[PDB]
Amino acid sequence: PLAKDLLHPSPEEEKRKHKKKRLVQSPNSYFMDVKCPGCYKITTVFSHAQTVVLCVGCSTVLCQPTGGKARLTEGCSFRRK
Amino acid sequence: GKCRGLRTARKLRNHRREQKWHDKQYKKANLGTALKANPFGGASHAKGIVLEKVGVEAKQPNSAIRKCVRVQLIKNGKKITAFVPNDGCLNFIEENDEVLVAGFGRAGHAVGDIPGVRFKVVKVANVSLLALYKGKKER
Amino acid sequence: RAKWRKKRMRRLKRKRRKMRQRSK
Amino acid sequence: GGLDVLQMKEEDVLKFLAAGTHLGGTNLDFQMEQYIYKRKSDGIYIINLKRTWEKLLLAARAIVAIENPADVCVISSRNTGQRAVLKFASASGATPIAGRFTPGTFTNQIQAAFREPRLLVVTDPRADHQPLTEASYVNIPTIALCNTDSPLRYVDIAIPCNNKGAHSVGLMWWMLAREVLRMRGTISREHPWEVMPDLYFYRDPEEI
Amino acid sequence: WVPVTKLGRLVKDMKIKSLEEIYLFSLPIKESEIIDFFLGSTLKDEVLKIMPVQKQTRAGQRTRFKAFVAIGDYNGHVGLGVKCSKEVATAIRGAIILAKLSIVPVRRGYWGNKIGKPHTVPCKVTGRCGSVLVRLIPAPRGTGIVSAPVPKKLLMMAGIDDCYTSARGCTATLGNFAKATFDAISKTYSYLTPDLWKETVFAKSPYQEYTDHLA
Amino acid sequence: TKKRRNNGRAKKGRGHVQPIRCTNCARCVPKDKAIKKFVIRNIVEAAAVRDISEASVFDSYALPKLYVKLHYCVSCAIHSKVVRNRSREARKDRTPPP
Amino acid sequence: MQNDAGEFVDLYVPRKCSASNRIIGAKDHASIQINIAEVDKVTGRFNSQYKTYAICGAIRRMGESDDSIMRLAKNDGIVSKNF
Amino acid sequence: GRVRTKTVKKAARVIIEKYYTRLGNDFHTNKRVCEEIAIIPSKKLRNKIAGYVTHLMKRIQRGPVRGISIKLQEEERERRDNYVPEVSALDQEIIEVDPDTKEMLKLLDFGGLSNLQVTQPTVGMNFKTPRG
Amino acid sequence: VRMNVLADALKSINNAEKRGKRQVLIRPCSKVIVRFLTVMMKHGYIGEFEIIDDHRAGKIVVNLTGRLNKCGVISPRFDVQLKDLEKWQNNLLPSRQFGYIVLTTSAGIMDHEEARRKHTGGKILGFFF
RNA sequence: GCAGCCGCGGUAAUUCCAGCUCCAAUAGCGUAUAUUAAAGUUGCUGCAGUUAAAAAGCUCGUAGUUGGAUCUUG
RNA sequence: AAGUCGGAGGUUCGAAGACGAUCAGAUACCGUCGUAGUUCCGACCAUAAACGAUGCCGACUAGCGAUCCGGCGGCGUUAGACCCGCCGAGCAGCUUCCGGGAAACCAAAGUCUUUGGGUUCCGGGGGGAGUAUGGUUGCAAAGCUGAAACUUAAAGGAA
Ligand SMILES: [Zn+2]
Repeated sequence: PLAKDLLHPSPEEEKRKHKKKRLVQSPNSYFMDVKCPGCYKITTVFSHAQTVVLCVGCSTVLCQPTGGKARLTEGCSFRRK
Repeated sequence: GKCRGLRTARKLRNHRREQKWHDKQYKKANLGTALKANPFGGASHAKGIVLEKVGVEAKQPNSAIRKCVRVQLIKNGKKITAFVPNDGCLNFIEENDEVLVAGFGRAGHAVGDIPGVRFKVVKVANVSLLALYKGKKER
Repeated sequence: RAKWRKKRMRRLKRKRRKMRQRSK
Repeated sequence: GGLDVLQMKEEDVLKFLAAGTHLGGTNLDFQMEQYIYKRKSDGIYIINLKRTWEKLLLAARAIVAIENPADVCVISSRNTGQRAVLKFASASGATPIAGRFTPGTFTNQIQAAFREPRLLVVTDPRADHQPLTEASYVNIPTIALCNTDSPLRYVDIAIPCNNKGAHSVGLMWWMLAREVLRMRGTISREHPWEVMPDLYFYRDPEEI
Repeated sequence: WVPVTKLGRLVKDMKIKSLEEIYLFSLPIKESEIIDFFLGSTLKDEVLKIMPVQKQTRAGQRTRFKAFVAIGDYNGHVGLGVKCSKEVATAIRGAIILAKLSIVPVRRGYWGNKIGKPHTVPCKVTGRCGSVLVRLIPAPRGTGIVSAPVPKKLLMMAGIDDCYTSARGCTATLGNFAKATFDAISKTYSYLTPDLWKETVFAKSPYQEYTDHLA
Repeated sequence: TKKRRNNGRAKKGRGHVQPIRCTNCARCVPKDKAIKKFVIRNIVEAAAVRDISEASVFDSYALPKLYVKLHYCVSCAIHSKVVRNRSREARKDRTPPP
Repeated sequence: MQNDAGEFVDLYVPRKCSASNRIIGAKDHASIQINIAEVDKVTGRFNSQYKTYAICGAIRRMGESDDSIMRLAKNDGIVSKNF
Repeated sequence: GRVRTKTVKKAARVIIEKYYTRLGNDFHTNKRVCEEIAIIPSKKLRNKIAGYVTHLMKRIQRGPVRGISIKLQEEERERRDNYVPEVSALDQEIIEVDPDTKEMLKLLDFGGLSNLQVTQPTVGMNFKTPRG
Repeated sequence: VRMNVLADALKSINNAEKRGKRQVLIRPCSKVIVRFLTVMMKHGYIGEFEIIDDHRAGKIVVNLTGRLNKCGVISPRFDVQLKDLEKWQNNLLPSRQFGYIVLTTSAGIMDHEEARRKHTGGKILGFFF
């Protein structure tokens, strides 16, 4: 591979690279609206939350902090833009 | 590695200044030693009085009798052992006669198979030893 | 051996010191 | 060949799929990665047959560009490609080396089997590594039927194909001989070739 | 002369006009008669060193002589070959044959102004063999070869009239000295200079052009 | 000359290892440098397994084994001929003999 | 090389690698000069035309000779661009 | 101790590669042929050469010898090797194709072919061999 | 730590040319690098390079032409005059016919030939040939 | 006795003592000592430190040394 | 680690030492004992083939299969375990004509006469000699700093 195109890399390899070693660094994280089955309000939470987020009114717990992406509870939506 | 900086002149100058002393040639010619221990005291030649004729064994593998003379320097009283270079020139050197001796060729080093003799006879009785060896001068 | 020569040296330093302290 | 007359036909796909030329094993080379399509669930890599054909024509163009057909040397040390290189030599007029390659036929001029070819087609880059390395001391290009794990230490034209199966290695020599004759003009490319691909295949001693 | 290789048959039959055709295609020269056919007129050889190497056997020492021969036409072509044989005459004879098969084209340039024929090296090249490295440096037209006696014999036979030379390593090893110098001379015509940036116009190889004559 | 890349011991990225004693001579040898050999042999050898089996009180009693993990220093492992000196290229072979 | 007056003073102009622009030395026996024949755009037969590529021994030895020829064939329209 | 020297074997192979048509499976016939087509200074050497020729002649009739190379013998054995079945082994009625291979052909113009039979992809990636 | 950015920029180019690469990715970019690559590009030693903006130091992807033998830096950046410019031409440049020594003068970044035509000295950044 | 160095001499010494002859510089030519180049064997240019002499047992740390990118281009 | 001082403890082992063997002699190897020590606490010592005989930081220059930790998303099996990949970190391995080197060998010991990323320590033929002397540290043993006269044409590395 002597003539590999560095200015126009395939999107399958840019997502493979580390979030810093990419052509232009971009986070692997995102935000998401969590809708608990008990209430109707949606809460915008971070994927790698690292804190114990709660819904408005203290209905239940939305996600739990982990070493990576936060682990959501049962019956929740995510993947917003 | 080395320091390549714009303001490292003192660091480089002091490093070379202190590392030159590890060079035995530079350190020998930049200290009080090796100049007072030198019997000539920094001179190329020196006159002395022949104390006695001495034969020095040639080192291995050679085997011969090096005809030398024990000389006492007049300038400082030190007793050295020169070397009568040519063949049979020891017979020209009398007893208690003034002779001009010089280095053997190397700077304070023993030349050839002779163990420690680092000097050689040049003149004798104010007459050069090369003129007596060739018969152009007498006495 | 370089270690026993080192041991003979330290046994010689200890003698030169005691011989030097006697005339101190 | 980027033309419509040189495209892979449907009859060529049914031969490649039956011979298993698209199955190249579990190991992969970093210089053969461009020819691989996708790795299956059982570790076997799939060779891109579209890129296999383009490298196959590119090899045929390099063979027909040699005026004297005897200046092309086809070599196969492994028995699976010994019959395939002897039939290729009779069809193309090349000098075959199917037995044991004596080290010195390219550099030692006083040898009996000393040759000076202009192109060196190789069945396996590993089984035939000796003529590859010896084709470096003399300015001789080389073509090889490189597998997924085959090295390209001196291969100038690598044809990505399964050079392990007998029906696959025999077909790659049948496809190349068919294309060399089509570019020379011996066969018209309009009607199917008279030679059956099973002529180049290797026969086990228990069956022959 | 009965040619064995295809390259020797084309030279014998006057198909290849000069030696630069072989250098253009980087073809191996396996027959010394090919060299004597082009440069055999003004070719001069020199015995650099007769080096007796000994193999420790029960018969005291088995002395075998190795010779270093420098071959060059004194303009653009120089060669260096070594041969270790039992006899001194055979070692010299075999080294001359290897010194012909190793003849490389010597590229010569100018120092500053480009007037007349080239006199010095085109740029600074450094050849290495073992621990010895020999750097060739351009020099004015009247400077000459400022070098040791060993590289001077190689630089004069390579047509280099002027050259500044610097050598580092065990230059007392005439084998590694001459081979590093010959490596520095061989690095010419391979150093990409701005005057060689033009796209190369590919020609037909001697095996391709005369493929009908070779049948 | 560095005769071995691992210096004769399987220690990588590690300062000190606890030593053991060679079975022949009780000498301090590092655990990784020790030439270990886990020998599993029957208590009754083949020369005597026939008499012990026919004199047993049980219908089918399998003779036990001796699970002993032997440790050897470099010197004693070679005198006992459990490891031989190999060629300069054969030393790089890390596979156990068949 | 010129002589500042138009004259050419070099013995020969050496080739350059078609992949890395490296000058192919006179003793680089690992180098090759492969000719790839051209075909008629209708019948697909040899029309006495060919493209020439020279690859030095360095690019070959590192294993990039096959990928280089494949890319050089793209720029000349020999191999398809769906490759 | 019936091993033949390289003098006996080399001379026997050259006699075969040059006079294969004159030799046979009879020693006493080959003994007189080698006496004429080759000037052997000894009679014991001739009997050893002719006796090894008879041995090699019994091998030629069964196949090629790794030392003897006869042009008229290699061309005929290669000509008689032209064997093809009544129907090729490649044109099959049905062809098993992995679903991943089917997708490769889908990207090419050969998307849907009746000769293709997609097989069920086996679950579990147990292709690697256990270590140790 | 990266105490010099022009050093790692020219080192990646010099190593990519030795490997026969067509393009090289200079990860840290700067004004001195872009003007250094321009001096090499005006003389035809490298192709067109594309600066990549990422709201940080920035990256550059240089197109390699294969005409470059070696590019390097001279650290530290010594003060070079006109009378002392011929000394560096004999130690760094491979010949008096080609090769350039890049200088950062008050008139901008240029090679030693343009610095002599403009008759202005300065500091030395690096060389290429 | 020669021999700066490697060495030469133990009865045919191309090396010593000499004859002859030859070579080198030349009205100059040797010797001793210091010094410069040779020495990239003192290093800025420009050396070395796995095994040839060599990187502190390891870490912290002041002075010292050296320090990302960015601000008027076209 | 050994050693030193003061307490506690001293099973095993074991300098020293004794005795028994072997030998021409053993004051050694081997055997039977056994002091200090080995163990613990406090205070010293600051030296190791303290080794990867390879300073630290940073960039770049090949591939492959494993492995430790974390993270990521994918058939399937199992009640997290396993399977298949990717990313970062790390201990290593191997194949290579990347290159380097005197070579052994080294993905670094590469990017070095095409010589300059930053910086510390340090080497200058082999001996004398890590000696003498002075200073300093320590209860001591010794640590650190550290010469010269003189002697020598080799010493040494890899193969
Ligand atoms: Zn033991």
